[PDB]
Amino acid sequence: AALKAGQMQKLREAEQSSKRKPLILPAPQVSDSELDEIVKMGMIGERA
Amino acid sequence: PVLQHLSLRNYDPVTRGPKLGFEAPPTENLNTLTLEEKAAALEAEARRKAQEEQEAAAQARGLDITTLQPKKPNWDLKREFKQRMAVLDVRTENAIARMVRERLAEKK
Amino acid sequence: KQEPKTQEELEEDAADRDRRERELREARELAER
Amino acid sequence: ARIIMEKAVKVPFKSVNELADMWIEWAEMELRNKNFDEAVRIMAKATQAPKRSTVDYFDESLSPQQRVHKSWKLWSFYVDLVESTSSLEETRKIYERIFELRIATPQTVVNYANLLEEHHYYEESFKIYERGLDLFSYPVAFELWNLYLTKAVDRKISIERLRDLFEQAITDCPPKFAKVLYLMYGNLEEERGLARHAMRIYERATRAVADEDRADMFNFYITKSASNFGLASTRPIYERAIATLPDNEARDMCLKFADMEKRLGEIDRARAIYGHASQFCDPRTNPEFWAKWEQFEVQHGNEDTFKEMLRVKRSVQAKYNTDVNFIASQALARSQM
Amino acid sequence: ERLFIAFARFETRQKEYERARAIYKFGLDNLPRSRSMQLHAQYTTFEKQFGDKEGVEDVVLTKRRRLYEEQVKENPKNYDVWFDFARLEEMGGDPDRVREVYERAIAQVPPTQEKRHWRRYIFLFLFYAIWEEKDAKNIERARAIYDTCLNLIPHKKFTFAKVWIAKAHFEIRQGNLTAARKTLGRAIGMCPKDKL
Repeated sequence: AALKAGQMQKLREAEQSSKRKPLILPAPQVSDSELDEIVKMGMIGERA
Repeated sequence: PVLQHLSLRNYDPVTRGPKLGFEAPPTENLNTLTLEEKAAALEAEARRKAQEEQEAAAQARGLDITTLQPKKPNWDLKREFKQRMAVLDVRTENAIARMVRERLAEKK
Repeated sequence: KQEPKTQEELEEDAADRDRRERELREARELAER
Repeated sequence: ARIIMEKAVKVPFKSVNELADMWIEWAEMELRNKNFDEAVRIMAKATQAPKRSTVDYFDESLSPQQRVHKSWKLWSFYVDLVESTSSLEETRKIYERIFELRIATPQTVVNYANLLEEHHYYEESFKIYERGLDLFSYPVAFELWNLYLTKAVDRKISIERLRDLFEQAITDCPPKFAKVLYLMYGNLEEERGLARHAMRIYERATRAVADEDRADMFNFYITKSASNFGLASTRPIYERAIATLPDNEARDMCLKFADMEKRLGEIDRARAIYGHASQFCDPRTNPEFWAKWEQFEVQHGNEDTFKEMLRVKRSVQAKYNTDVNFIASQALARSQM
Repeated sequence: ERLFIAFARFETRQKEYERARAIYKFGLDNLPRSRSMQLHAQYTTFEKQFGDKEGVEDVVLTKRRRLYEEQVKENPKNYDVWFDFARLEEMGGDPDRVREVYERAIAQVPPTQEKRHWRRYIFLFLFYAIWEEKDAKNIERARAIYDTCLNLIPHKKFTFAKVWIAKAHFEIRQGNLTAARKTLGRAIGMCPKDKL
């Protein structure tokens, strides 16, 4: 029973590499230009 | 005479045969740091550094300005710039030095 | 304790030292000629 | 005595090690009586074979008088005697005879270069390391690569030479050495090169490492990208790691990605990340992830998102009601007790 | 190429080293570049395995130059690869090759008006000018390169104070204090910067 289930879980793992719906990440509400704006404002503050 | 007329690098006189690298590897005789135990050092360094940032994030309320951008981009290009400056600023300060000398020559 | 930062010169490869010695010997031979 | 032991050399003993013992005690008799050059001549007479000798050492059908030049005992004691007595040129000649005879060992290659390094011939030591690398295929050749790359970064040769040297080393490596090899090529690109170079090398290192240590390689890549650039640069590493990794490691990477997005504050993206993780997680086999999602929802969420998380939990739990997944669930349930 | 590979490795196995060098060189001469990459790689292995320092450096330089050219043809926007190829040419010691590589990198202008792309292009221009001044010793060429960089700099959009500082340092090294003051005044009028 253990070996038969080992074969079954090998087939399940073979299925596991193809059923992956890809991670459609949402667009962030902030873009990297504003991130750089935050970086240089914080740099100005810490330099002051 | 054997231990002063044999270099003891390839012959093992106790077994009346050659040295066994299986028994005695040359990896323990280096005065430097071999390539296997380094990168284990790098993995350990990254590991305890990473637990340091996760505990710093746990103890803090949120992001600081030095944890999302620890250093400004194109920093290594600037590192190359100052390693050229290591002689460029040397003869630049020699330049400003001797122009100080003639400027002091006309002001006197 | 601070380690003693002695002027550890880069140990030149003996091929380079032999090249310098050969150049010096060639210069001496040219001067003799 | 020399006459009768010359006759002993003429005796065809049963074992080649016996005639080896004859030759080594001949040189030993000579070195006790302060005849080192004579001993060198004696064992030069011992291993007299042409440049094209290929006889089998273990072939118990030829006389041991001829299949003794390929005995490692004579050659080892001989080259120690030459090293302790003669100059560097003769020892280099004798090692060259070793490498021609095709009986050399990785230990012998390391001994060649250590002899050169004691005499400060570093470039020829590099030459004999990579000659040994040419002779030995690769699961043998990892040790030579360790010593050679360590000494090459010790001497600090030209940067393009080191780049081509690691590209030679990485070429056909097993993953189990690829981890160390890529770790130092990225390390050297950080130390004496450019940062984006080291980033792309860590990327293809994640691409070309073993399955068991791929997750730790993405961990090193993530930590180095965070220490190097912004976390916005670390996002594409994260969704690539979700795309390529197996389910458990993808779960761990997805949880860390959700943690980073919650740290940045864009919890809508973190909620989508948690939804994807819930799509490839089982409630009755992985309860800690659902507990973490509920914790994230009670810190950041509402009753509508909580109802959505109940709906997704019920749908996923209904989806995984297959026979094999029930078998796995009961197996782990009775395994933890 | 595998015929030349096996023949050269055989003559290596017979320890006729110069003959193997002859096979390798003849193969690298009378073959196309697209069908000798394996031959070139085995030549580099043989040369830095058995040759001298100058030959090993030459073979590694040829292989690295070919690889960098292939990478540049694959993606001309990789300014890091262009900088590495320029550094390899500078270490090689060929001034014509260095000038050609600098001109080829200068021709690849940055299309986007981003600060990072402009910074990378300005850093490449500064490195090329520093290589021209330190090695080629052509002060007029360095001044022309600085003038071209200043003309190509979109000062109405983003100003690079480092380029102006480098031009002022080069003028101070050249002794033209009045020209340096005029350049500093023009830069301040175009864009006054706190670092400047």
